[PDB]
Amino acid sequence: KIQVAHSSRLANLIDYKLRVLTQDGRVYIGQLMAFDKHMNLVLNECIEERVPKTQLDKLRPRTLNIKVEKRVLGLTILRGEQILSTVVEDKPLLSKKERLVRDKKEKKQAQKQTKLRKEKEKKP
Amino acid sequence: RPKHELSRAELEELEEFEFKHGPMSLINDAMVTRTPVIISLRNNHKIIARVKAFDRHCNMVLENVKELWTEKKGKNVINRERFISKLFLRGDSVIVVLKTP
Amino acid sequence: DIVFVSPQLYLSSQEGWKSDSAKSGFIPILKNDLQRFQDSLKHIVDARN
Amino acid sequence: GIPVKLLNEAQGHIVSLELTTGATYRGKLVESEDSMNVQLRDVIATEPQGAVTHMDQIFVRGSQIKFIVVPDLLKNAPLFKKNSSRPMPPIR
Amino acid sequence: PVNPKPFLKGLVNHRVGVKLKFNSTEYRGTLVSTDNYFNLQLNEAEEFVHGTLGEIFIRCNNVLYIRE
Amino acid sequence: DKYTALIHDENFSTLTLNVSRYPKSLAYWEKLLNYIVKASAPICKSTEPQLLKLIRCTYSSMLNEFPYLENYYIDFALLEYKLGNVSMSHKIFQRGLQAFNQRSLLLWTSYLKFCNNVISHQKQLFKKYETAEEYVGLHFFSGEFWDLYLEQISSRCTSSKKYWNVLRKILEIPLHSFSKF
Amino acid sequence: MVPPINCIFNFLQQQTPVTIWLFEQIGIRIKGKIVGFDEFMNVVIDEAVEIPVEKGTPLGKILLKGDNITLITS
Amino acid sequence: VSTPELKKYMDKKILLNINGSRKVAGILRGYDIFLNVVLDDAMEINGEDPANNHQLGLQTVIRGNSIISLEALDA
Amino acid sequence: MKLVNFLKKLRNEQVTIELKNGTTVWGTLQSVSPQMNAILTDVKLTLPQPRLNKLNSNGIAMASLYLTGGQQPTASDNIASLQYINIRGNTIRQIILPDSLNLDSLLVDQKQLNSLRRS
Amino acid sequence: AAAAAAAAAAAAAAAAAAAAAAAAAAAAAAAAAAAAAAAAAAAAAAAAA
Amino acid sequence: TRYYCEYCHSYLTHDTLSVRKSHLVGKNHLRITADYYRNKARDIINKHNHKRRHIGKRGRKERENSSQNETLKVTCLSNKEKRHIMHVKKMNQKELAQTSIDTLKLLYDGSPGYSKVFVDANRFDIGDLVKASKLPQRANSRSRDETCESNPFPRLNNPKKLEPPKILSQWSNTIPKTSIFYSV
RNA sequence: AUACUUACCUUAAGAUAUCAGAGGAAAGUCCUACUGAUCAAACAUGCGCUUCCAAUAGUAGAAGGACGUUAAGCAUUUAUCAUUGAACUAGUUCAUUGAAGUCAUUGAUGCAAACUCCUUGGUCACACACACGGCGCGGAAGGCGUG
RNA sequence: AAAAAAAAAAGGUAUGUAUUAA
Ligand SMILES: [Zn+2]
Repeated sequence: KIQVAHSSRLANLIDYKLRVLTQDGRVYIGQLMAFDKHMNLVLNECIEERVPKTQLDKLRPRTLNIKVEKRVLGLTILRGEQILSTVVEDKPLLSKKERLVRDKKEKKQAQKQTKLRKEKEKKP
Repeated sequence: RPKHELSRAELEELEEFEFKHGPMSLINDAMVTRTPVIISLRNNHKIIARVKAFDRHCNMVLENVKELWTEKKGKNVINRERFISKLFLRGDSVIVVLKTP
Repeated sequence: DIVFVSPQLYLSSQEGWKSDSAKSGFIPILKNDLQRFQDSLKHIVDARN
Repeated sequence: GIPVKLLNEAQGHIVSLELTTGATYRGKLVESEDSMNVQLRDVIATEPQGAVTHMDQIFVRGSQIKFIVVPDLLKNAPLFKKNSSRPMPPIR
Repeated sequence: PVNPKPFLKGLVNHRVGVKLKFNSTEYRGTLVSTDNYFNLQLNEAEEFVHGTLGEIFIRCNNVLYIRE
Repeated sequence: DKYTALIHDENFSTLTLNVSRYPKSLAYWEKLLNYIVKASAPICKSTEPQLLKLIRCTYSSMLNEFPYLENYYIDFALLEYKLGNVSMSHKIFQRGLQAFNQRSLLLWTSYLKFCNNVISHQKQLFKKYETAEEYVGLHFFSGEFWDLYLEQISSRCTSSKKYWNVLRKILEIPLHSFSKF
Repeated sequence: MVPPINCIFNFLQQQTPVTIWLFEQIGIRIKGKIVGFDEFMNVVIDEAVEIPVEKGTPLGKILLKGDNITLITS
Repeated sequence: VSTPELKKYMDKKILLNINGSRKVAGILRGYDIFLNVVLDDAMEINGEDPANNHQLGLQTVIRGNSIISLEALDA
Repeated sequence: MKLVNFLKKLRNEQVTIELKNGTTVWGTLQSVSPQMNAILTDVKLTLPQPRLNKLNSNGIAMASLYLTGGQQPTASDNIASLQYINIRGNTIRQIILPDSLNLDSLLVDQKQLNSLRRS
Repeated sequence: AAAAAAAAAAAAAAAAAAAAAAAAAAAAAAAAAAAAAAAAAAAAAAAAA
Repeated sequence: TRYYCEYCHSYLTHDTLSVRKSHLVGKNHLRITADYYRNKARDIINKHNHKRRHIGKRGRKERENSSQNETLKVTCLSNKEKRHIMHVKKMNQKELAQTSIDTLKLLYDGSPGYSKVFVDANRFDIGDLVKASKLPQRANSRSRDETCESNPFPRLNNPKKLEPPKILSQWSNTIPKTSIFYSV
């Protein structure tokens, strides 16, 4: 499927589509953007998947097909208290090289902003 | 006296006192004297073990752990025992810890 | 406290022109005014007699 | 942290809530603090068992909040800029 | 006008029962020492829920109330 | 309290007795109602239930005398919605739509507008619009109705099939504003 | 405005008896005379009785932890 | 650290849900940083409005930990 | 003293992280945060079977286990195998570390000595 | 003046705010009268010379 | 700490709920931020998808079947032309954004409950909110009580007849040339 | 952008890899673009390292979706409580009074299929080549190693 | 034999008023 870097922390992984497990047995799958000290994180396009009480008997030990009722909720902010564990689903729309490119161009543009602001403030 | 007034070393002397003289001195005297301790968790089963280390939060490192857990369904009971060589225990689960004679 | 009155059912001579409980078409009026209310319609009845 | 700052950026916009009790409060966000406890205006409430009601004003404790749904257009909001250039802070 | 901390300082090395919040279990024993979080140490304790227990350490979160 | 202070007032006795003397005027009904509302003005859940029972029975007894009033079914629905029970709002929308034999443009538009907020389960929500369509859909001014319905597809639906499906039907209807679509 | 712990201090000095509800799991409610309190809202109750939820047994002078406190009611 | 902002709520009759099941209604008096809320003329709401409802006391204080949602029924 | 600083020297070891759910995770261990957030690499995480003539297992842990996406359809018992699970710290109950490593070398904290050597 | 300042300001401080506003307006009128008197005195001084 | 407001790019020192609340509500910060999301929102419509092309080797069959089909002519406007037509199309989209046909409100203007519903300030659901939505109005009506007793006869030289239905500017030559009857 | 008026407010602390040895200002501290070991980051760079990267010699197929249709699909189970009066067996029906009452019953639960539509990929080069299981150019994602 | 004084505003955000062109 997908191989995550053998040493990769929550800061190394951004924009990866994640799979988030809460205490209540439901899952939030989507792109991570930010997170925090106490690990409450922000997902971009996320869908909460749930195993109904009626399908649950199908998971108890004996090819299984579970009907997982899920609903779509975009740009949420989770709470660190509820989060249990996190897994990686996919890798970002952009490669590593391309993200280096956009990072460098973004930084250069950011410096250009500071110069254009400084010299717009100084003379007038 | 509140803790935010004290300096960096006064907290170290405070923790040294609390470990040496205080409730957790029951565990400390148990670590030095090689006396096995009984620990009840909130998960409702009990480990008979020997404490190699402990800490402020009560989380502690153990050696020769023996876990004892029973379960019942409709008043049908079974006792299960699980042996472990070395273990690390997070301190929030524990409730009572006694020092065996 | 309040009585519920149906001037249609009253002028039509039917029985149930008033009730304590709220029913679909009745108008709430003050109980003490109920007697007064009857006065206001009597001439209409007097025209039919 | 950024997650709370995004909640402060969502003031005056329709948001959704999930309390850990199971209910759902969807409505317009008036106030929010750094303790994540928010107060909402003209909100529709869904009880854990589905019964839906309506209340004009509500205040919820942040510890009981589970997830908050925020208008999608805040995704590209400047909080998420990785490389950003700030000026020098004023001297006081 | 006694407050909790001087109340524990006055209950040292006296016989005190402590009710935990779970099974309505109370440990009856001579208090030894307390922490700033009101961790408890006990000698010659007995568990009531019938047994006899030599020495006890009780963590602060699980106790319901402390009585003499 | 406020209730008893409203009863002992002379204006309630006079306005009321006028209504009960002259039922079909609708001028005395609307004064009796506008007055008993304004007495209650903090109409939120705090106000005592006797007064809410009176004002509610006043609406429901007025709408029976005049089965066609659209803005009053709407207004009484909104009173029930601000008061915190949406089930009574639904029911009395159903009542107004039933008084018109399910065809009135304002009660369907102002109804579904209410229905967008208080009803999840996208399927049922759209069944409301399909029920409204086979009734009031061909109304000459119904375009703004469709503007709601198209607005609800593009927000709900990821496929975009249904938007072409519906907008293709709107093309063939001689509405007042066809050109917008 | 009347801060809540100020109100509790008005329960200490006014010597009014109080009923206090615990968490919904335990199933008992305590009542007695609140004597003094700490910053953590853990209170000492003199002449306290535990009522299951009126045959409850009398407790004593008892320190009750603030973690289990739900209501303090006169 | 920061005091919760109830400032518009105080003196207004307010309903708030204690834990999962319970719902208490009373006139808010004061509050603190833990959202401990003291109110007067408390009443415990139940299924039957006049019947199962029973008043608590002249002054009641609530631990902020058991507070879930707080709605004011008032202006 | 913070005993979590011990776990940070256990890096690159086979370990079981036994959580509050009863869920057990066997895996190779990577950097442990100061809050005891434990990040693993190649993990097989499962639930034990209480036998007791069919005692229903944790209902939340089965759902949380199927929802990792790592449970394969043809597994007869209840397990899942996946790469890179990151575990919040407060979820951990017990940690069973291997028998081979010696504690006397790892249980020495450099800050504890540093405080005594300096005084 | 009440409807304009009533929206943003709390209702409990609306009364004292209103009284302070009326007092300020009165003080403004007084200052205007004093300026008028000074103007009259200046006119008289210009007429005497 | 210090609160950096990245919309305005201006720092504010020692963040406090009062000063931060005042800045966020501030008029300048308001204009700056609103314009910011106006740009960030116009971009997603402005940005071209530019999806990647995958070209496969055309088979011998469809090259022969497509060779007999004649080549179609393509039209390409001049730069000066396409700039103007893009301007026009964009300004037409902006027009279709703001249309929102209200004619129902124009129909019921004289209804007995018109003041309780369509005025939207005096309503129940939305009524109380509009008051708090009123701006601070720093410096420098249609009441609900109306009855049917006003305007008893809706027509006494009062009303304007209903506005004619609109028409597309492009196809405006499609209209039937002459009316069926003689209007004044 | 400048000037004036009014309002709201002001500094948690400390630190920037560790260990050991030699030197400078018996104990400790500080320091040495000093010496070794270990660790970490960035940058390069390699491995017959591992996995993956779609038909045109054809009208296809792989991954993932539909908050899509068939579809009132098929098979199941559900639609408030209290008080009074009448009849009634020894619980049932009707009428009245009060309380709350998410919508749905074309619903909800389970079961399965068919169809249709969306997003994505090197739709690369050489080759149509009787083998015992390689050593074409790149891209993506990793593991390991040296500098 | 002994002796005598001190050096200072800071600067952020918001609101209202005036100025910066045929
Ligand atoms: Zn700003």
